[PDB]
Amino acid sequence: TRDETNETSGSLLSIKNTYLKTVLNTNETINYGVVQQSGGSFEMEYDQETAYFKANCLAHDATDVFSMVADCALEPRSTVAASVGVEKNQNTHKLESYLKTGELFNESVFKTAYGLKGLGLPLKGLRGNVKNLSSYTLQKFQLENITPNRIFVCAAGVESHQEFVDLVQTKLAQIPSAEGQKTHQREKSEYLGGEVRNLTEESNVTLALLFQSVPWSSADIVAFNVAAALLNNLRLKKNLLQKYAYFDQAEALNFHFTDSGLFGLRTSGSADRAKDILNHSIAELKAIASGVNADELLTAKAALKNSVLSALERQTDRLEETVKNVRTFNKIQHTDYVKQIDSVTADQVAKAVAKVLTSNPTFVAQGSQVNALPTYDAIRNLLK
Amino acid sequence: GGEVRNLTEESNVTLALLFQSVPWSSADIVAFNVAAALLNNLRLKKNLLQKYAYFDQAEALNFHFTDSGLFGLRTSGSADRAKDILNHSIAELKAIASGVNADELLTAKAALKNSVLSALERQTDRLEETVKNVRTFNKIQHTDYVKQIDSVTADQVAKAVAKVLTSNPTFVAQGSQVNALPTYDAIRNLLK
Amino acid sequence: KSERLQFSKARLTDFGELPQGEIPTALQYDRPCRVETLANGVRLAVEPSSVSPLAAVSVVVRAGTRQETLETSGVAQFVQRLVLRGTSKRNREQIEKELALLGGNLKVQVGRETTTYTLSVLPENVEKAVDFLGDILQNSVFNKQQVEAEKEAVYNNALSAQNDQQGLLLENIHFTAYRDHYFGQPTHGIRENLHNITDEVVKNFVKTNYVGSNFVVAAAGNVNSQAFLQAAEKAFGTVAQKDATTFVPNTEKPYFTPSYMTIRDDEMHNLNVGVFFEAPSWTDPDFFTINFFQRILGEYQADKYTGQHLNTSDRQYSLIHKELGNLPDVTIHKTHYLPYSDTGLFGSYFYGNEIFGNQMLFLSQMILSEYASYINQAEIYRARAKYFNELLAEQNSADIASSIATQVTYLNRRVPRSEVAKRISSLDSGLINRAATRWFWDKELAIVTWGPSHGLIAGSHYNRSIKRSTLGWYGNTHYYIV
Amino acid sequence: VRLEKILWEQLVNVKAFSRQRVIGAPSKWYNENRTEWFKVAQHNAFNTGFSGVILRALEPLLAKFIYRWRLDIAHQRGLTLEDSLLFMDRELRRCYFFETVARQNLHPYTVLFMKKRRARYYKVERGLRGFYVPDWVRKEAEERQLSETVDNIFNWENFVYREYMSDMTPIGRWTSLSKITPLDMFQYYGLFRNEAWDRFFYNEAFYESYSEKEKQEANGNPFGKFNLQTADGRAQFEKEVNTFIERYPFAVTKPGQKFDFTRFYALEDLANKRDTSKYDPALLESVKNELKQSAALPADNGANKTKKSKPILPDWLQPKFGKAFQA
Amino acid sequence: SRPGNFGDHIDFKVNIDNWFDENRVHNEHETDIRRTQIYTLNAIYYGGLLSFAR
Amino acid sequence: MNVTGAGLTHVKDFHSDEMRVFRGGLRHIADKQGNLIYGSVNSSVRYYHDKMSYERGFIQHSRSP
Amino acid sequence: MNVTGAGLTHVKDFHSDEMRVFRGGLRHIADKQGNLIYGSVNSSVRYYHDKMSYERGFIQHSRSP
Ligand SMILES: CCCCCCCCCCCCCCCCCC(=O)OC[C@H](COP(=O)([O-])OCC(O)COP(=O)([O-])OC[C@@H](COC(=O)CCCCCCCCCCCCCCCCC)OC(=O)CCCCCCCCCCCCCCCCC)OC(=O)CCCCCCCCCCCCCCCCC
Ligand SMILES: CCCCCCCCCCCCCCCCCC(=O)OC[C@H](COP(=O)([O-])OCC(O)COP(=O)([O-])OC[C@@H](COC(=O)CCCCCCCCCCCCCCCCC)OC(=O)CCCCCCCCCCCCCCCCC)OC(=O)CCCCCCCCCCCCCCCCC
Ligand SMILES: CCCCCCCCCCCCCCCCCC(=O)OC[C@H](COP(=O)([O-])OCC[N+](C)(C)C)OC(=O)CCCCCCCCCCCCCCCCC
Repeated sequence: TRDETNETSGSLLSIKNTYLKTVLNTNETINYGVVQQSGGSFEMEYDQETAYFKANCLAHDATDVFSMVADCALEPRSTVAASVGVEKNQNTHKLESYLKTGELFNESVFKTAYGLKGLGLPLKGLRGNVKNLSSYTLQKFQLENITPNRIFVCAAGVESHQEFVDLVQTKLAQIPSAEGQKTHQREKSEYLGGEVRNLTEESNVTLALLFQSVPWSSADIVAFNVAAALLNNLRLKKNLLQKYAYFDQAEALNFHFTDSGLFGLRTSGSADRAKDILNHSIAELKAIASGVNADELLTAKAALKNSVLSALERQTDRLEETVKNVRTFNKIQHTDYVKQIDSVTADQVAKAVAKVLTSNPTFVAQGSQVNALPTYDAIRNLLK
Repeated sequence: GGEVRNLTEESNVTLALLFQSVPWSSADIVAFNVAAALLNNLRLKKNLLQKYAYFDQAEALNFHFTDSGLFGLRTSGSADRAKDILNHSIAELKAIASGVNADELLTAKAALKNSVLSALERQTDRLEETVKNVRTFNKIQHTDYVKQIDSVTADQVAKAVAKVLTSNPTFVAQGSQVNALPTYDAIRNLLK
Repeated sequence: KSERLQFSKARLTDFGELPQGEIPTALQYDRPCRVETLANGVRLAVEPSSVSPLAAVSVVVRAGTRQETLETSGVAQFVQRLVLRGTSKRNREQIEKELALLGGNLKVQVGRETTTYTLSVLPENVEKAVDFLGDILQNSVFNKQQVEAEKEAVYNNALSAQNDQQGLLLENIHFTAYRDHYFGQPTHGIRENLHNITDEVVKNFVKTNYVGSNFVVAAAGNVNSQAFLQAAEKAFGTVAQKDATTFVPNTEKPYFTPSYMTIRDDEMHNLNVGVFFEAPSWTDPDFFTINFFQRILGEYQADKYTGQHLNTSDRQYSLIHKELGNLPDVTIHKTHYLPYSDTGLFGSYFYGNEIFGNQMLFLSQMILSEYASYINQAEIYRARAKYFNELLAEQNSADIASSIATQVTYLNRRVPRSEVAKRISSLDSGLINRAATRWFWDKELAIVTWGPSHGLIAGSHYNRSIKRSTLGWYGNTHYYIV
Repeated sequence: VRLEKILWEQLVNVKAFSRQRVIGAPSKWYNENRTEWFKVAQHNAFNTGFSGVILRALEPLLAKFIYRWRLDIAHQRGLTLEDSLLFMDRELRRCYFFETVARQNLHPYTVLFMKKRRARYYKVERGLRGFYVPDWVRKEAEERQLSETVDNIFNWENFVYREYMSDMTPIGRWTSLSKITPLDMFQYYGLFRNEAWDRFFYNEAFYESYSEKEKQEANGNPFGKFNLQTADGRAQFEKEVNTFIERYPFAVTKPGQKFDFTRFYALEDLANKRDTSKYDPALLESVKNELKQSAALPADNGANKTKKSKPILPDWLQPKFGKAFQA
Repeated sequence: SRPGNFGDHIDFKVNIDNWFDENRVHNEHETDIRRTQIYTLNAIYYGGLLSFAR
Repeated sequence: MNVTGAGLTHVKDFHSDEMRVFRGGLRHIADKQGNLIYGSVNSSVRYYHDKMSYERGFIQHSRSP
Repeated sequence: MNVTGAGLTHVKDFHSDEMRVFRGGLRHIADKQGNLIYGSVNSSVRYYHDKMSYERGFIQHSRSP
């Protein structure tokens, strides 16, 4: 979604809603039947900076499933697929607005953090541009973005690497090399600490406070993950939800990108006394900057290890994170996450969070009494 | 003195900046009306709508209440230049605090007299304002509105607007890029 | 290796599919698994996985809600929480610290026929977990004050059980299916009796039910078989052996009681319907066949499957998904197969707009009964492949350990992947028809409908329409209308 | 019962007779483009074999009674062959597939002009019969050659195949009409179709198709196997092209002029690897410019735009002018 | 097993008769035999009617 | 005004999926989409059973004959 | 979930005013309210004449015979 412009915003959502629709070699019906009768699964997902298609099946069906996956991922979108995607995107937007899902709020948070350009571009796409997601816009987006140097292919459960290399050669070798040709490239991201305050006559008020933390290339990503685990598993529940009855739900959000990041809190509680919720969230966030105790750090590290290793145990998730690690760093770093987690110390986490606090806050508020909240300068002073 | 900043993904951005005016009891109410007549007729059109094309529409709001009051501006223009819509608007209001020319004051008073007397000429509106005058001031004052408008002077309008500006601003913004606007403290400093 | 290429299609000698008897090569291999029995009767099973990064230990105790009475209903709920509260060796703070250090991934599932305690930790501390897990379940001390404190929590859990609509409907079908047996009572217990539980009741329950013969300890993941077995023996060698003189309530067969319950509530916007048949126990010959049927029905969602990705619902090989896609508002559908020692329930749970009530009411049976007369080979092979993939998809240590423990408890044996694949793959259209007519054709039903029942009040009684629903092409009159 | 493994299939579809079913990678139904199929079939029928010899002898009669007849009728109606061939009147009037494809893909004018051209004639023919289109309309009808109508036809058919006909999976079906008539009631669709029984699976390999040799041969010179490099070949090619132009008046040139063969040879040389400077630089520049323009898709300039409406409520639906101090 | 949002039973006496328990032949086992008996009775009735129709 | 309601009233408007074949692209509309039009006898014959009945907290038990 | 669409899909729903007599209180619904259901033959017999026809900027003139 980071690579989309206002003209083609939401193209990734349309592709996801119509990821099985291909026409060149196999039909939507046939490529659905292949997944159905193979007993496996086929899925697509997309982040601000990534789009991953994954299919798991039996060995004997490997060739057909791989051909289907390649056709779905790399084939240009068709007009019929464009129309179906437009319809499904309208339905998805209506559902998201009706349910008031947390993603709809994160979209506003990102827009505030980075503006309408770049990272701030909503994952679901601009609602006013849905009608413009025709085959022409999708094909232009793919041509300007999908290039052979930006494609990665992954397999797991393969007896011999050469066999899968030959299988991929038979399919993706045609794509002419884009090296030496004008590439779209990505403009460097800029962080802005704006604020948003939405009046909605809602019985409950939802606030979010995020700060520019660090990118993937930095060595503090493990520290921020440990801090988020400490907040969610131990501190947020004990000090915020259990003690106060007007806290409906608090959770720490932590996103890392190739060049930027966002770490912070999102807390929803009673509409009235929103000032108390805001002050308590600020105090809890500042507590880590104050320091972290040994027992708390050990508990957070244990929880983080449990979660990460549970993810890594399943083959599909392990393969996905292997691809992501390879595309971020040429080496594979998911085989030694335990070592990095152990290396983390309370002082490092405290210093990282304290440094992040000094940044320009990104403050988003929705609810009935968002107006009666401290000004942006007041929030900065409280964090200070 | 709260503020509201709603992201609506509208191609146009609507801003509103208001301050506490005087109630019905205070004699400055007429002056405030003149100030509104100084904006909705003469100034706000020339300074904002004529010179700048992205200003979809600007107007001056003036509400009076038995115990409080509200006075300020509501503007609407292109979202991509939301900041430009804000700053200039403030200046216009601030210009009133700076002073009023004699010709502009005379034009505004003439327009206000025309509007008020057009309302009064119709019997139904005259009766409605008679009821409201009796219920507010306990007497009938619409018979000498023209004299009150004449008595207004530029100095009174300037002083009233300057005093009003000192109050805590109330700021509302709905648009596609309201997330990038001067902070409330910056708004107050600019108003100062 | 069969040949040089792993992805070869030579063995697919039946129009792109394996023949009836053959199975995929991947399922021809089984991980090592050793099962042993101790003097106390505690059965220890280990299925090590060196490459895995985690170790899971699951303790299954055949004690469950089945062993409760009206005067002691809900004692299992107190037991599950109180076990963590304290122990003779360790205080509440000590056990809480120990649990936190090795991760909070402790899952306690209080079932009806048994209770499971699954703990997943790192490979280097798995033994420690056993030392903990054996102690917490063995030397727990149940104080009166702790029970008083936990009464409120148990009552709140019982009241909040309604949050999981599918779970509450499963409890309702259990209640309606077994009315002349305590097995029908809800797992969370009777609310008004929750405050009547005392420390002595819990102590008696744990003493008379947590016996050596009821304990099965399964381990999976990166676990050393010898070390784990030795440590588990040392930990669980002090469990008292089962005593025949003791009386275990509700030891007779919970005979199936056909019924139709209607929890009418016209302020829910949605309807939860469940239609179930009596199903084989864990030891019946037609066990894996009914699991194959479960795979055949599968599950459906409104945001996936035919509801989201197809030109028309007709273009697929799942018969039920066609119908579900044809219905815009029938949102959730899942086939539940719950087998127990004495009996079992196999059925379908729909959740969707009440305007399609009858459509959800008569659909599940119609498909199943239809398999008694004719099932297409496409569905047979779809279910075959799905079962193969699910067999190969058991990777998480906790899930595999729990499955091993349950299989040992209900069969005293670990059924390998290869054996299950050979069993299910041998199924044929004729065998499928015969099994379906044995279990589904013209059979009784247990039906529950929870939610707005304004449409369904007219046929809310067990009548001819419900009677003929379990038939095949005869009885689809009501489903198609609307 | 399974259609495959039936006794007939077991006895016949066996390796001995080479009739066995072969399973390959999955592929879409309707794997063959109709336009390409008809191109290859036409080439085989006309330019090869005894059928080709017979059909070549019938070129005069076919041209007179199948091309100039349609052209004469269309010109009488102020139309061209495009109006009757690009979109058949059947599709233009009542066809839901065409309607949906046009709505989802086509700009309104592409069919609006087609409808209005016929409206011109039928507003007069129905009012008074025997209408002969006057010369001025006939001129604009005659201006467009068949060389552009063929391009439009091929573009439309290829688009329809690649986008819609390539994304369809037919199924066994009962009567589409919900008519109580027993004759319509028990109509069975799916049997008696060659495609239904040719392949029982979507993985089956295709057993009947055109060889690559035939496909490549069908893309050669339609008039015949000549050698434009040698003078002897060029003479025969020019003779055949001249007689073709005589038979078809508005196919490639106006019925009174002559075809420019030097420009055609320049185009052939530029298109293929053969090259030389035997042509004037002006000719090469003109040919390149014409080729670029012919393959250029028109685009909108965004200029000369009309005014958009922003309607407001009338005065009588709005409050009066006066507005006095409320209190 | 009622929903949590349900409270205690209302004092209103909805049932005057307990036929739900009284109207029982305790044959939860062997239910299919009773179903066959009911089908046979229906068959006899339908056979008489069909004889008249014939 | 150019708005659907003309700027004076709100119109309870609906575009029935009847008389349509495809909801999007070449995809077909749901077979029973028309049933989503509540309160219409044309949608279903079951609407002819239009007795007044509303109840909460009511549980009914019926046993197999 | 307790949502109209179950929390994971959007439902194109509409409560037809057919079979309902009163908008609210004791006033009848407009007689031709049912016509606001576009694209349904039941709404009107004028939907049988539904051949494709779209035009912008088109003006035609007709004179009294
Ligand atoms: C004139 C003087 C005599 C009058 C006799 C009247 C009838 C007497 C008996 C019935 C009395 C009760 C009537 C209740 C009607 C309720 C339904 C209704 O009104 O709906 C509107 C109905 C249309 O329904 P629809 O849903 O729109 O379906 C048609 C669609 O347009 C779809 O169009 P499509 O193009 O898809 O289909 C084309 C065509 C294709 O049709 C065919 O090819 C089929 C052939 C025609 C039907 C044959 C029926 C044979 C009946 C034999 C009866 C023997 C005598 C004993 C009778 C007592 C009971 C046993 O379809 C039809 O025509 C089907 C419509 C059938 C109309 C007749 C319905 C009534 C008879 C039904 C059976 C008995 C019901 C008894 C109920 C009460 C209890 C006693 O319109 C009519 O009823 C039209 C009436 C025309 C009257 C003119 C005379 C014709 C009389 C009937 C046909 C006789 C044929 C010769 C028989 C020879 C035997 C040896
Ligand atoms: C021994 C047993 C006798 C039983 C008699 C039963 C009588 C009831 C009728 C049964 C069906 C009759 C045959 C129908 C053939 C239809 C062919 C067809 O589809 O058209 C292909 C053809 C076009 O082919 P194409 O270009 O490849 O296009 C293919 C489409 O894509 C394909 O398009 P599509 O896939 O959309 O197709 C749509 C439509 C097809 O399109 C149509 O709408 C067809 C319209 C046909 C109208 C004319 C019908 C005349 C039928 C006469 C048959 C001979 C009767 C001889 C009786 C002798 C005494 C017993 O499909 C249908 O409606 C076909 C349904 C038929 C199902 C039954 C098949 C035959 C079963 C026979 C064995 C039964 C055993 C007992 C079972 C009991 C229960 C277990 O259409 C035509 O031009 C029509 C041809 C009609 C030929 C009629 C027969 C000529 C030869 C007669 C020889 C002499 C006979 C003896 C004379 C007396 C001597 C003393
Ligand atoms: C004019 C001369 C003609 C030659 C003479 C031919 C006479 C024979 C006529 C045969 C056709 C009539 C049908 C009878 C059998 C149909 C069985 C059926 O439908 O089964 C499937 C149907 C399926 O319907 P179902 O779906 O309702 O059944 C489902 C029920 N559960 C779920 C419990 C399985 O029913 C059966 O399964 C019944 C199986 C029994 C099979 C009975 C066969 C009888 C033999 C018939 C004739 C044999 C040849 C000898 C004839 C003598 C000639 C010389």
